[PDB]
Amino acid sequence: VLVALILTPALCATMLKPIAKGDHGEGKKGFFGWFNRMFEKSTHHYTD
Amino acid sequence: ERLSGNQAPSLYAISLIVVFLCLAALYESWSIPFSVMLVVPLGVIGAL
Amino acid sequence: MPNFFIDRPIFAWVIAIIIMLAGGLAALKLPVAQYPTIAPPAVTISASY
Amino acid sequence: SVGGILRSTGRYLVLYLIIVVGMAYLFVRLPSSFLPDEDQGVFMTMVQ
Ligand SMILES: CCCCCCCCCCCCO[C@@H]1O[C@H](CO)[C@@H](O[C@H]2O[C@H](CO)[C@@H](O)[C@H](O)[C@H]2O)[C@H](O)[C@H]1O
Ligand SMILES: CCCCCCCCCC[N+](C)(C)[O-]
Ligand SMILES: CCCCCCCCCCCC
Ligand SMILES: CCCCCCCCCCCC
Ligand SMILES: CCCCCCCCCCCC
Ligand SMILES: CCCCCCCCCC
Ligand SMILES: CCCCCC
Ligand SMILES: CCCCCC
Repeated sequence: VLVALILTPALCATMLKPIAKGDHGEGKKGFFGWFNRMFEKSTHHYTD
Repeated sequence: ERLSGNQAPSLYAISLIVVFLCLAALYESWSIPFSVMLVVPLGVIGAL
Repeated sequence: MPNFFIDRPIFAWVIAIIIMLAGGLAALKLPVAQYPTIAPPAVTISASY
Repeated sequence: SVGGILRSTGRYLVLYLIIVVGMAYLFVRLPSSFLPDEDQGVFMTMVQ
């Protein structure tokens, strides 16, 4: 919890890339594109 | 005398490194710490 | 506290490196064993007739 | 004086490296001990 309150916020703010509004990694190609499509689909199944 | 001996450089090495890090936190700079740490010889020369 | 270290990432890194150095140095000079002392202590009186 | 020193820089970088080499020299030649052998108003003579 100390790392998540001290270091993790500092790393997220500095060394994390900007994600464009709308992008949920569905646009990505290869395996991760399929996993993001599958997961965003399963998230809708789950909520409903 | 046999059971260990001369762990002084070992401990004064990490002493410099922790002083460096603490100063790095004080000034929020990886470089400004050196402006302080270079005075170490100025005291030691007169003692010697 | 998080807002503080978002602006001060080097301070945040310094706390992490000191913890790791403190740990790494402690880890080298820790005892090693399978278990701690778990068996209860016992005293034996030995006599002979 | 310092205003003048900050126009020089390179001259005083050499003075510093001389002081460090001077410090380094004196440290190696200076013999080491643990604790001074003090007069305690008493001593013993062994006869064997
Ligand atoms: C006693 C211990 C011996 C170890 C060394 C200790 C440090 C030396 C003691 C401080 C003396 C500094 O003295 C100071 O020197 C600088 C030059 O270097 C002079 O500065 C002068 O020359 C420089 C360039 O050469 C010009 O840019 C400057 O405008 C001019 O005033 C100062 O006018 C003088 O007051
Ligand atoms: C392992 C403990 C680390 C101590 C962290 C010190 C937090 C200082 C931040 C002060 N403040 C709450 C005002 O931001
Ligand atoms: C133990 C190694 C510490 C590394 C610190 C690196 C600090 C830079 C953060 C990344 C910048 C993009
Ligand atoms: C982890 C994703 C959960 C998916 C839940 C799907 C359930 C659908 C069944 C509908 C039956 C009426
Ligand atoms: C520098 C890396 C430290 C972390 C590894 C600790 C291993 C401890 C070994 C036990 C020696 C008695
Ligand atoms: C564009 C390449 C697509 C790769 C498909 C990933 C494998 C699917 C695993 C079920
Ligand atoms: C260890 C708990 C920290 C709480 C700070 C808000
Ligand atoms: C904000 C101070 C928290 C202290 C953690 C031990």
